[PDB]
Amino acid sequence: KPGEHDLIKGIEYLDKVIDIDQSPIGRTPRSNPATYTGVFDFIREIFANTTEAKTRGYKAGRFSFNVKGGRCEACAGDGINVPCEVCKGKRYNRETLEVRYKGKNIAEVLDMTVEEALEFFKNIPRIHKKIETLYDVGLGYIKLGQSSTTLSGGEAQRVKLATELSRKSTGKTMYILDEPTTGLHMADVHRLVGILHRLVEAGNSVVVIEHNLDVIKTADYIIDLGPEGGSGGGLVVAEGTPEEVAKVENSYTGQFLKKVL
Amino acid sequence: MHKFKLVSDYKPCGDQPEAIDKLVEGINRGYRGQTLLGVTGSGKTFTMANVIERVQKPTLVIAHNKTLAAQLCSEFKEFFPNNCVEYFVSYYDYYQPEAYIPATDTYIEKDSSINDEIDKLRHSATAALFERRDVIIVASVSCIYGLGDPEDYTDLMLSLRPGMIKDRDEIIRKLVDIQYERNEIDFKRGKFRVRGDILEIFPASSSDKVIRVEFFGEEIDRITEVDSLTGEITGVCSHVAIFPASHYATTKAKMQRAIASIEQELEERVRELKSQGKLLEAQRLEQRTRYDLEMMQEIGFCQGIENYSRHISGRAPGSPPFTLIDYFPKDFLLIIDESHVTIPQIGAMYNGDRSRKESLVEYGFRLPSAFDNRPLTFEEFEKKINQVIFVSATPAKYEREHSQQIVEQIIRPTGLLDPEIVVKPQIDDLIGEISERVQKNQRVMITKKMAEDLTDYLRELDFKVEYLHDTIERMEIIRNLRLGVFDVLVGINLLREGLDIPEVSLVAILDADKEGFLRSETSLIQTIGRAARNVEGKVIMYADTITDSMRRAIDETNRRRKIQSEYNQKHGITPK
Amino acid sequence: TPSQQTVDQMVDRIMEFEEGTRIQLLAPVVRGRKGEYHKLIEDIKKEGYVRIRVDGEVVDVNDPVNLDKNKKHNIEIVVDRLIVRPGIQKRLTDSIETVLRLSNGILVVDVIGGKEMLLSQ
Ligand SMILES: Nc1ncnc2c1ncn2[C@@H]1O[C@H](COP(=O)(O)OP(=O)(O)NP(=O)(O)O)[C@@H](O)[C@H]1O
Ligand SMILES: [Zn+2]
Repeated sequence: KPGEHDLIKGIEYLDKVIDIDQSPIGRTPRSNPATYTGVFDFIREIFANTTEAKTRGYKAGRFSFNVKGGRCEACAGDGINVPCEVCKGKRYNRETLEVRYKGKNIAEVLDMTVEEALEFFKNIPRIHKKIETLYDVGLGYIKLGQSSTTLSGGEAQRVKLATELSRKSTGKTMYILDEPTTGLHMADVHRLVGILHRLVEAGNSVVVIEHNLDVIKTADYIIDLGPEGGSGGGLVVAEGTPEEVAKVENSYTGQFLKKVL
Repeated sequence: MHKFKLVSDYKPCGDQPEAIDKLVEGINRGYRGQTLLGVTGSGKTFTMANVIERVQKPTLVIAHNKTLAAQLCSEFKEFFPNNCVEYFVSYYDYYQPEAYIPATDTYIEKDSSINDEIDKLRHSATAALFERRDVIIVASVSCIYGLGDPEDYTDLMLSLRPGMIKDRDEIIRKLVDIQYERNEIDFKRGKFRVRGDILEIFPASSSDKVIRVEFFGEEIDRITEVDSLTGEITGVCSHVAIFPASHYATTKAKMQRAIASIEQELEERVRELKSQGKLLEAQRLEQRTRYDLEMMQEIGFCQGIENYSRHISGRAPGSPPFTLIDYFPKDFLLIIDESHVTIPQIGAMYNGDRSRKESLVEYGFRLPSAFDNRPLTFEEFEKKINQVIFVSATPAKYEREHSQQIVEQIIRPTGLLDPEIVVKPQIDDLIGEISERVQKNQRVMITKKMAEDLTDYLRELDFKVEYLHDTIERMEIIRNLRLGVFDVLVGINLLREGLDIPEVSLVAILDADKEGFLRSETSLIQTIGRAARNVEGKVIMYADTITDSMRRAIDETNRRRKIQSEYNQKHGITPK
Repeated sequence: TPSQQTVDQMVDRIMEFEEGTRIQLLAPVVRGRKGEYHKLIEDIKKEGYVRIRVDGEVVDVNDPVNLDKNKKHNIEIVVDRLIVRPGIQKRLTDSIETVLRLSNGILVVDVIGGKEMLLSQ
């Protein structure tokens, strides 16, 4: 159910909506970038579609380290109990680590970096799109199987951003981002701004709730709100291009933009 | 060698024995084509069953719609319970082929859904073709579309006997190579499971028989058969064979040769496109072909493998694909039901497929070799015909010109008579006729602005109407008309299958003098034949002008009515 | 220390045996119980398994059998009768996995001419 409003006009001009919310990211040992971005499902399906897996009667859930169908029971699928010795902490039993796609099993695929997976999966388009987005957000050094509990705040935020921005664009979709700069250095902000502007140039519309002036100064339109927080706010104090907002005397964002532009 | 056995209490009556004798004599003589001028309700299915039983040859029956094909299949099952009757129709519940529109620069991906029952029926038909000769197949126009190579189908059959040394893993790999899926949970047709030293195989042809083998060391000991339901021992067989679970079964060497040929063709096309100037199309084609080649090398089969059928099968460029007709023996018999409608349907497929694929190949989306993954043209289908029989109420120019003998079956076994024709120079006359029909408990039928005006007038003047604007609503409207909920029915196009009713005793043609497809001679005959169900059914016409087609239709109707009246009077049969 | 073994550990333990030894893998569905046990036998036969050992004697499931309802019986399903040699890791692992699935984590290795051993998850 939406919030309290009378009506919204202009929805017929859009065909899709993609939203990145301002919420915490859950950290679990069962999660990694590959599972979060949804590409591990495609990788598992590809592995289960091979001739060896068909001969051995394996399915997509066999190659999941969270499923008790092919995971090692000594380490309970975690690899560490002290590293495991029977399965060498790979979380898969010896039989699962025998189905090889292009001469490589699931553990080495999980052990790839994003840049390596770009070349390895350069032919499968569904996997390639997600890997390319992960590279675009600047996570090329990260491993596809690194634990989410060992991810930094900026890395987790960029994984979430890549997950949501690696979706199909019909040329009439609406992108909503709620402060996507949290934990990002000025270079990661540059990368994100470039990605968003390419999306806009592709014919889409992007709405960003931002506090960063580097992002703000590149925006075509600005809708300031205030003039304060809580019961003292909730009114539009400025509306227009960043220069027009900067010309407004009572707008804090305009005051801070005057020294930037 | 099995034979054909027919069981039916209803003996042939009227012109049926003469028609059967003439058809059998013509088939024995060796006439390539013949026509059955059988009117509706005269029992064409009985005559077809009789000639099939007498000839004792394989029969392929083609219908122009799925409902008629299903009805014919059920009828043939009824007449031949001992014999074998198959069913080969489309198994796609919803198909959206890929296409590219250069005007909007938009590409649509392929989406499909598979029906299990139809797939099982198709596989059973294909297996029965190689199993028994006395098989009758009722199929739609899908019989002219590309199937697998019969030589590959035969050569990829697994033979097992006791005492033959063979590893269990080798047999499992061989089963997987012929597209058998291992599933110990979902055990259905076309799947196999292994429980230790015992391997159970469920062929896709049969539906209640499985094959169980036992391994003792490195050799097979016993090969038995077990019922799928009771799970008990049924019989023991020494030599058994397993058919592939897919018609499109290919060898590894064939796949490698296809990969090499595809690579060479892609290189040539890339060079040609570079010499042309379409860089984006060339890049897209190269990317798609590289993805498909990698998928072939790693897994072996995926979506879009159908576009490389020519490379996979090794056929020469321009050669027609192998079809269900190729599976049939060269001495088979072909029967086309409702030929005047079925034949254009056969002809249109190649043109439609080529029109759809021209944009795709032009814009560098698929290789030029994808043109060979096409349905058979009309010329190739005609060439592949050994013997043919056209069974249609009205023969077109093609059937009349391509038939060496014409025989007719007009006298209905029940003794009914074709409706008489009365012409009229109109709203008041129609209202009076409708009221008179209502007084006699007889339904009336009327055959867009004029229809809307008529239905508005009928609704205004306290008259029930059944105006028709798919088949789902069609059966409901037919049921409502039969139940008496509506007294009259008005339709823009009165040619949909199954729209006839037995309670209709009067049909009127409005603006028949106007030229149109629905006012052709064949359409007029078809609409007139709908009123023949009633004992006192009659057809009236509202037109002040006549044409050559009208004259021919009225002459044919008058001749049929005269011969029916003569047969009913001379023999004394009461028309009921 | 309170034997919890995984599939790989069981495979290694069986591989520790000398080459040429004859072994049989069993899935004991009933261990120390009394009953008629006819529906269970029918279900096992319908599943696909043919060899069942009762009271230490191997009998065919298809042939009718009799057992006292007041006497304890140890019904065990014979799954595979393998040989010990290098290169049978895949088949042995598959047999161990299906035995564990059928018997709910209990595997009995019948060493022909040797002492029987029991392995559990
Ligand atoms: N437990 C861990 N074991 C191994 N590597 C880790 C672990 N935790 C984090 N890392 C990695 O060590 C690097 C530094 O992490 P961290 O010290 O959290 O960075 P940070 O500078 O605070 N970055 P950020 O908060 O996003 O601005 C990153 O590549 C992490 O993925
Ligand atoms: Zn382990």
